[PDB]
Amino acid sequence: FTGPTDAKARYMIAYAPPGMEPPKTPEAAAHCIHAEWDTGLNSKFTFSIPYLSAADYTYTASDVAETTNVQGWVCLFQITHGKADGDALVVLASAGKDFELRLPVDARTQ
Amino acid sequence: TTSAGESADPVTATVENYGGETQVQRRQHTDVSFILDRFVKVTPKDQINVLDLMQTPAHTLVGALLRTATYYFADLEVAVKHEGNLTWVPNGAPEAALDNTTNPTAYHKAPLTRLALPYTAPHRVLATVYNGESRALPTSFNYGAIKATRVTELLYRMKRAETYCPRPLLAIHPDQARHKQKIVAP
Amino acid sequence: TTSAGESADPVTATVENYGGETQVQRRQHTDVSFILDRFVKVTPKDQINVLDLMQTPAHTLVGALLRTATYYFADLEVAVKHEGNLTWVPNGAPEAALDNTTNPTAYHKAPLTRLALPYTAPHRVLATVYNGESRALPTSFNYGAIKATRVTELLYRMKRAETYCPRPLLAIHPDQARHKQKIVAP
Amino acid sequence: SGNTGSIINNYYMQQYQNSMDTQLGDWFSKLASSAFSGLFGALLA
Amino acid sequence: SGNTGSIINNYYMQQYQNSMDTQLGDWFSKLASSAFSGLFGALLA
Amino acid sequence: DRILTTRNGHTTSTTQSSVGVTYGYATAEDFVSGPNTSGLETRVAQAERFFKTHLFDWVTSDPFGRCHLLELPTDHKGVYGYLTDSYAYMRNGWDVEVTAVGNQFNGGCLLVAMVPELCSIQKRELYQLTLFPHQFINPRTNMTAHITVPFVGVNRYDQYKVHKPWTLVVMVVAPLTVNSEGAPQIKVYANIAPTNVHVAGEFPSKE
Amino acid sequence: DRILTTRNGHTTSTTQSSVGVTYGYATAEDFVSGPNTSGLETRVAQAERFFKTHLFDWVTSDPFGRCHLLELPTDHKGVYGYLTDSYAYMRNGWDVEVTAVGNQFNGGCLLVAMVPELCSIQKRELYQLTLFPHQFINPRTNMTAHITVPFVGVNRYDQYKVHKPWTLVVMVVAPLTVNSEGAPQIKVYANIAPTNVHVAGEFPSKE
Repeated sequence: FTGPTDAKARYMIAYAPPGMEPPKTPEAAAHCIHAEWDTGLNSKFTFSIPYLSAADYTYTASDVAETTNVQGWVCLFQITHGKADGDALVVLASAGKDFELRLPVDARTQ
Repeated sequence: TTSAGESADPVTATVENYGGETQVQRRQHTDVSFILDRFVKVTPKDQINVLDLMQTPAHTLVGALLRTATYYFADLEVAVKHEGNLTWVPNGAPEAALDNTTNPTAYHKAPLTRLALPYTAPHRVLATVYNGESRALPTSFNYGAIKATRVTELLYRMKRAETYCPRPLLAIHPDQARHKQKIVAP
Repeated sequence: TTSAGESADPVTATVENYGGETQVQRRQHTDVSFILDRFVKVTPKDQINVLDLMQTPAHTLVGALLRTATYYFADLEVAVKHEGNLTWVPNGAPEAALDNTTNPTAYHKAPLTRLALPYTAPHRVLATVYNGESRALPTSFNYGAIKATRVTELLYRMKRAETYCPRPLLAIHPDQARHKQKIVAP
Repeated sequence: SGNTGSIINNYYMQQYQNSMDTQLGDWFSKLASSAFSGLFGALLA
Repeated sequence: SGNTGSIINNYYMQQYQNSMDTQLGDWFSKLASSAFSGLFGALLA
Repeated sequence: DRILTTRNGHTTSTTQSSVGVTYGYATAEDFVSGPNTSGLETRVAQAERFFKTHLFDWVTSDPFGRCHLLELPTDHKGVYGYLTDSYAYMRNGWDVEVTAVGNQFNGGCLLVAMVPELCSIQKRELYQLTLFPHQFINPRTNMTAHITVPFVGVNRYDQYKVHKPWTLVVMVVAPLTVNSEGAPQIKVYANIAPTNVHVAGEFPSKE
Repeated sequence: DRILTTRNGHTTSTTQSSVGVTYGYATAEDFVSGPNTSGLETRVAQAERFFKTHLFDWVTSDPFGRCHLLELPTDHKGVYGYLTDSYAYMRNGWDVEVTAVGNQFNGGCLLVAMVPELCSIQKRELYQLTLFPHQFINPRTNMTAHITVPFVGVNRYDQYKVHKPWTLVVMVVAPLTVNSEGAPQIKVYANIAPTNVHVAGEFPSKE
């Protein structure tokens, strides 16, 4: 979070597994693996997206046939905010301790 | 896992934070020495070919992946399909040398010649990029040059590769929410 | 050897029951790992060939015998006769990959290429049948895909094969009391 | 082991030959061996 | 070592195979391992 | 007197013709907490309890082969049914108990088998149905079969909304005979219970 | 820096203004398996996890006393809601976390209390509301209250379909002031989680 010292907000981040429509509201998403924080002296907040799949690995690429999203969704909500309007929440992504890639392939990929 | 935002200290947050249990990682396939050790097909000049690594197409695996390092080191290993004899002159050798057979020439044999070349550049480490010039990379940064009556296929392979200071690497930019390419299917 | 009928406990009855003496069995030839380890000829698509094991004809030895398992595991080993270079992309790779030579391509050599492939499917064990759908077996269940300018002959060979939960297997149904096929004779 | 049969040790590592298995944390044989045999009977000479 | 994989020792010396390195007179791994984890928080049950 | 009284949760189910349980495939459920779920799996014990369901009428005109298939898990209105609608991945064994109470003057028998992955069945392969974890129900002897099977499949956990790994399959092997004193028909019911049910990753609310 | 990160099941809820949890009435849940249930009670852990709900807008025109009551358990679409529809008796504590994120230039405060048995409230008795397990939310200091209470009541277990033993009650004690830089309004949400939920005696299916 990167708002002014007088803006404040709560955010949420659920993870909805595949096989149902993703949530449209935080009340609904509350029933997922969510975690929810608020802006303070500490500006950053990290949250691991859990690995959950019936298989042991999961494809890195989408198939042109499949559109229903096989791995499920992440949804970032905004519970409340306090004179925070127009303030940015910059987001970044990395590997966890246990993230791992496998079977190299040159798939054109520019 | 809250933390201070500007610090740029690494903050990994395990799934333990919400119950849950970190699993076992195995990362052999994304080891640099491993992933870079494959043959990559460069499009040759008909006759004289400097053996630059930057000649590799920047989209290809070995291409784009080598480009993440700003400095690298490897021994090379070219596999080239040609007519006539193939002649490799070291690094920093007059191009007129490419004619004298005493230089490590390899006589023709079906259906390709495969030979390992030593790192031979006068710098400690080569570079994928060089701000002497804001293409346009010092001529000294090479593995030598090959010549044949006609080189047709030419393939580079990095051995022992070491890599230093990672530069960005970038996927193909999708238009739809998923880059929905057609996956191999039974 | 009388017993209770509905129990479905195994009841083997030896010839001892009427005098007589059980002999020595040797069963090496009907071991799964053994019997499945042979080359079996699949009829190829001209160019792109997914390496499914279900592509094997269900009458053939390796065919029909693999089909008794509902779940199996093996490492593959294809022997393919082709023109041009042959290129095998792993499992779950865009079909567009089949063009990039950096993927384990094998250059042409008379008179067939024979190479061993690792089990590479994201499931623990593949299946010969799958009731997600009451053909029509998940696209994920494969060993990868090969492509050449023209594959002509293609042969699968299971290595290390493991097999789980036997499903029925069925002989050719005779009309006469004996299926009186013509036996090799001197 | 299977349908392999050479006395010389294999040239390639092992990880480069097969895929390497991974433990985490047979039946029909048992089942066959467990087969009851002989007689429920009170046998006579 | 890399993407090599044979059990037999190599036929050529070593100096004739690779170029030989020379000492005179790793980071990102450390960096990754140094990653702070868990909580700045005073956790509750 | 071959009594056997099972129970699952707060239910039970005595029987005085047991002939005994058959365990199919494995006599104990294997590893459950695997790498694929990040340790977010959890057991839901309250799901494990019996539920009844009718199968068919075994009518005296049924020839050999007249088979009926029941894929599992089925339409289930209780807790185990709700789980299915509120978690994405789950695994459980089954513990099946088919009854066909006729009378001891009836003849002929049914075979009851649990077959993994069964999208319908060829006629000729019914002859080898005894390859799967089975039991006979022959009215002159017993009225009930009892079979227990572990969770099987290509994956540690399943998505039941798209995949039903087991089918219960009751088959007529010798036709029923009413004779003088036997029942005119026999209805066949199943009394099934999930076992060692685990679940992972909860769906957002139905809203 | 007064951080506090709760979690319940696989949910969490950090806060950087904690001021700390208040435990009301008892700092640990008493005996659960009593004589009245014959040992047929069972814990349902999966119920214990947070759920959000809006309370009110704290508008600058709200005078003192403007109270809002939330009886519990409420309309709840998830697991804990299903339990209520599939077991006759149950008991659980609560673990409540009311937030009212304004800004530190707002003034005035709310009081948040968990009151047992509250069918609406007399005005004069709002003055003694601090008898119940409470906490203040004063924007110059904190944004969140946090209160934990045990299961209470005349009975070891309850029938929630006919009796709601707790009410959450948020009250305005000093009115909000927007001043120059404070928020124009403040919406107030609750983030509630059942705790140590036990259940007994399952209803027949909805058929």
